[PDB]
Amino acid sequence: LRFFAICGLQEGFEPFAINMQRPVTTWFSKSLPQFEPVPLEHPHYEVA
Amino acid sequence: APLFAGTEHRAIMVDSMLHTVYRLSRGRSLTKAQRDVIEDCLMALCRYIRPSMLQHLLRRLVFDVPILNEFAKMPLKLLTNHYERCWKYYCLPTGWANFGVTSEEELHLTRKLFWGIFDSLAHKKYDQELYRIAMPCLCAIAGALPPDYVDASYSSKTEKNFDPRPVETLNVIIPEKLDSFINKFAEYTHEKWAFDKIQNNWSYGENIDEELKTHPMLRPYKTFSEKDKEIYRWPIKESLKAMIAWEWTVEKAREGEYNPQPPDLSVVTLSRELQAMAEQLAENYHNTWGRKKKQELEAKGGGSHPLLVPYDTLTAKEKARDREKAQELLKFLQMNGYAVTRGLKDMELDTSSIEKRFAFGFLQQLLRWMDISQEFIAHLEAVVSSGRVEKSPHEQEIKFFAKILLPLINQYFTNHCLYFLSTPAKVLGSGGHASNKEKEMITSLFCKLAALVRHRVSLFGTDAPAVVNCLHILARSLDARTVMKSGPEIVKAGLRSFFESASEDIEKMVENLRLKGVGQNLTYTTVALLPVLTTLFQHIAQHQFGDDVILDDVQVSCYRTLCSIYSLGTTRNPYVEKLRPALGECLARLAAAMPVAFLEPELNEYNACSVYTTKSPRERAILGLPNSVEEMCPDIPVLERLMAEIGGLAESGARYTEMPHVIEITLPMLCSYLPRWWERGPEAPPPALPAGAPPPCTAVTSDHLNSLLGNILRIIVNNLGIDEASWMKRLAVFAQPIVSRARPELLRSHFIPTIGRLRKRAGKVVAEEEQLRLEAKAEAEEGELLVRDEFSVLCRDLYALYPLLIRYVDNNRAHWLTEPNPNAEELFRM
Repeated sequence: LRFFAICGLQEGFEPFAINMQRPVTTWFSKSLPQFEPVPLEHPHYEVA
Repeated sequence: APLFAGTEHRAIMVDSMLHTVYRLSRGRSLTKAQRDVIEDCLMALCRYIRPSMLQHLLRRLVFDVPILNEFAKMPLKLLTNHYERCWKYYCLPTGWANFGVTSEEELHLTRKLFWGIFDSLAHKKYDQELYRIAMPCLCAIAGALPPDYVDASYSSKTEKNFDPRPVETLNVIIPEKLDSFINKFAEYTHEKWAFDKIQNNWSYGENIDEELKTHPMLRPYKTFSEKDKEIYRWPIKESLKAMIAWEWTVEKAREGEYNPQPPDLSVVTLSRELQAMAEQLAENYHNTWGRKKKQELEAKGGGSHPLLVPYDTLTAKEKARDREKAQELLKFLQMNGYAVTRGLKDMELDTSSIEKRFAFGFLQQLLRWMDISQEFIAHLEAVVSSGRVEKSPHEQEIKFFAKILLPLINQYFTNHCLYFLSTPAKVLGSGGHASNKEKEMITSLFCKLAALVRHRVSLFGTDAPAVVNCLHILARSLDARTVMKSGPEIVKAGLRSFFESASEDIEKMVENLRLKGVGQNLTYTTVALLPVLTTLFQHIAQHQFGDDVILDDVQVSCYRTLCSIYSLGTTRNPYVEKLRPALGECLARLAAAMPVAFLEPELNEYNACSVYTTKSPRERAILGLPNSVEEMCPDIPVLERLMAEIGGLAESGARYTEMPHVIEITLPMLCSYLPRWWERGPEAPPPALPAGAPPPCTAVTSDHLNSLLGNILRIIVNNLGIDEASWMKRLAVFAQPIVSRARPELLRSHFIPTIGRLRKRAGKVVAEEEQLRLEAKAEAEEGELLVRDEFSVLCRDLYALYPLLIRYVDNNRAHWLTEPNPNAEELFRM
């Protein structure tokens, strides 16, 4: 970290993954269209 | 009422309720309490109904309010609240969250409302209550209207109980060529209706009953009955006769060209002139239709037609119905060879979107009223000079200008400041930027208002503060860069004359100060000029307009102003003592805005903005310019001399009584001069240095700023503990900007000793406080005020020094934390 000491360390903030033995897993918004069930609360589309 | 939010589904019923409540409010034989209750109900309903649903009520108010009778007092307040609440719904391009965005028709109604109210108020006699109720409404409507809104239905003619009276079609004659078109278009319209029947699945039959799905009159034109042929022609006859009555000349260049066989009309597209043809022709259809429903209203003995409102007021969707048929008639004239001409009054204006913007017309009206104000001010001066004539032929104009225009300007150009300052390159505001014409008009407005108030503050009396505030707002909304670069010579000369007159007035005030015209100049310069000049200089410096605005004649005028304000430093009059702060602020702003290093004339040769470079030696002799920038005025010491003097005084430990001019004028001027020229001198970020550039015209470095900050700190330290020192806060505020360039050595050199002195003083005062607790009654009561005063002076000193320290800490806290510093720790302890 490049600015943790300047701001946050003395304020008492802790790095998000400070005591994790492994890197934090991440997810991303994949733009591959996929078929999913029509939500039961969809604001526009209803299936009977 | 709160339950009416979100009632879009029952929009028709909500609209009917609003209309009924409005009609009840406009009721005779109603007591005052009853009227108050009805008005409260209407206001409560409009406070919660969505802005989109109030469109019909707005349409009714657009026709009722402009009259400005006694029944318009409540509509004015209703509109004020509505627009103050839903200004985003109309102004912002995105609209208001969850409410949507306005429509073109709603914006057109808003503009019509604004201009109707404005015209009625301008032509009305002064009425305190009416003006007090109408000014907020005008301000709200103007603030809601987008500055660049262009009225699609813009009508320079703007013609016009409602008048459904149409033109005299029946009395006016009908050409035989127009009659031939009448017959052919009757055939055409029968074929069109037959095609519509085909769309509806309606064939030829014996009656038009829906169930049979037939049409008894569906046969070719030849078998078409003369009675029904005449029925079809008669609307065409009336339309063409209306056109003739309007003096619209129709020229038949060419000739016109069961199963329906209607020729297509989509082939022809109406031009702008043909669209206006159709606009007025459909408006006349609506007017005739209105005369009819007026006949049934008279027969019924009452009632009002819902769609009686003029076409422009009518929503476009409602217009479209008669729109189709009117445009069909006009287009069929066209392909029958009939070209109709009127001589449109809007043809001269063609499109001119810039001239059609709302802000453009608003500024045009403001400038016309500026001229009217010049006239009545000249008349007032003449009468107060010779002849005590109290008729006051322009009393209404005076009241309008002082009670409507000034607040309107104040609010409008406060709200839309960014629109007038944005440029195509940089869009400061949300969306849209003022045109060059609008910027020129606002500059002309500022200059004209300044010239109006010049040496005439007493004439305005209690409105002088309003005039000065409006001048402040206009100056902060002025786009001087663009106006001076690409603008008419008239407006450029206006701005130059403003600066020249300001310099002349400052010179006269200075010479008078160092010792009725004296009083006039003193009061004017103290109340209007100096504040407005300071605001203008600050605006120029903040927007970096100095290198483009202050050149040539403006540069000479600013030179004179600066060189006189500084020359006002060899006197000690009580008047000078009282006026020094304003002069110092003005000089600081001028030093920030000036594009020439007036403290470093030796390097002026490397300046492209200096007049001695812009103007050839053949010029500058046509004027009175000295031979050298050094002789521009030699009464201001060079930068080195000024810094040496300030340092010597600070080391000597003199007091404010010994240095009144240096603390109030010189130091504030330097605190703005040094930061400006550090960015353009050596040691500045060189991103443009690789591009061929001359050596910097200044020698300012971080050392100069550090020395000045140290000297200021030493002066405050020397004047610590004085009973009365109000200059400390001003000096701290002026020195704040130069702290970002302070060197690390400043901490130990100046800050540590100063805060140590302050801490020691605080400890002494707290010890006296404790001894006071040890004391009793009269001993306790007395001395309490003494320690109170000691704490007051200590608080003054702290509020003078701490703000400088906070900026210094913010710029060095990173370094201190990265590398522990014993000096920083000691400062923390103190």
